[PDB]
Amino acid sequence: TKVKYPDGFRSWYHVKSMVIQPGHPLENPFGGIHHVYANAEAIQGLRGGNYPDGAVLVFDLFDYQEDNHALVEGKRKLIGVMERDAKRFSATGGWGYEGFGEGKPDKRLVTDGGQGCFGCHAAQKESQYVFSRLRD
Amino acid sequence: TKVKYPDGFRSWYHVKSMVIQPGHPLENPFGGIHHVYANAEAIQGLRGGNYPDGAVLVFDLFDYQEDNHALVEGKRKLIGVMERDAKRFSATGGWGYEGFGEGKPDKRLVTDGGQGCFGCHAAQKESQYVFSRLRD
Ligand code: HEC
Ligand code: HEC
Ligand SMILES: [Zn+2]
Repeated sequence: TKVKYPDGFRSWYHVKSMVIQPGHPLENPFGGIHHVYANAEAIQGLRGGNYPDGAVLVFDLFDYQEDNHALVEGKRKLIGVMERDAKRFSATGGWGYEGFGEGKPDKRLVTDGGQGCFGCHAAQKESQYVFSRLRD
Repeated sequence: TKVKYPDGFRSWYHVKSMVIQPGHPLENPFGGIHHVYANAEAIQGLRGGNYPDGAVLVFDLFDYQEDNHALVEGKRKLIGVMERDAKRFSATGGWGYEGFGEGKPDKRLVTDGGQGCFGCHAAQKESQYVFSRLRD
């Protein structure tokens, strides 16, 4: 019933990025520069196919530093992970939700079975609970 | 002696990202959110090896829109490309420098055989003319 740490996710396909700055409603706790990654199974779902069990999406969140009209990546704050298992994660729409503090496998963050994560993602039911869109 | 368009670069390894905001010395024409990509050959150099012939680094530059203090990726502005060939690009330290307007193969931006690009990158001679560092 646990989401696997997504070993090697830094080698995966870069889906998209966004910056959430102070003053944005999601400033706590999603503030910073985030990169979304997708393994091969997740790419099948993102392209408009279906998500196979074993699809993984990673939200990779960096702190940033203000450097002379540049925002520069600082320390990693955390990763968010969605792992596809239609049966095992059926309580949260077939995705298991987990967070890892500083992206460390030993700092698991989710305490409520991912119901809190799923509460927000449920708005995206029509895109299989995934916000991110594939871009060129 | 033209740099090849780096077909499939969006499937390559994501090295790092940075935001260049208005007022930055490099705003014209590098302003926006950029993502650095490396093919397998360029990863050998970024890890501390010699960059092999065929190494390619891509600077993928997106415009952004600030919306409620989120910076949201907009349209691709351009890609910058560095292609390693010690012999064919000897005049610019063994890297060929090109830009592609909107990331399109038909929109070549470099008009001076890459001397201006090389002029700034020459400061990084000790790291084989590459600014970006591998991060985990
Ligand atoms: C809104 C109130 C949210 C809560 C709570 C959670 N997430 Fe979420 N997530 C949200 C948005 C708006 C986005 C898109 C970001 C973008 O750049 O467009 C995301 C994205 C993810 C991703 C990437 C896949 C996707 O759906 O786009 C993952 C892997 C992810 N989120 C995981 C996650 C976890 C583990 C959370 C709770 C423990 C969680 N999210 C809460 C909005 C919201
Ligand atoms: C300084 C005055 C610059 C000029 C002119 C050019 N580039 Fe450059 N480039 C510069 C910096 C500071 C960086 C690093 C950005 C980061 O996020 O740290 C870069 C990066 C690139 C990359 C990525 C590889 C790397 O060296 O880090 C490429 C592929 C690249 N630049 C290409 C490029 C081309 C094609 C240019 C002119 C035609 C060019 N650059 C000019 C600084 C400067
Ligand atoms: Zn200033």
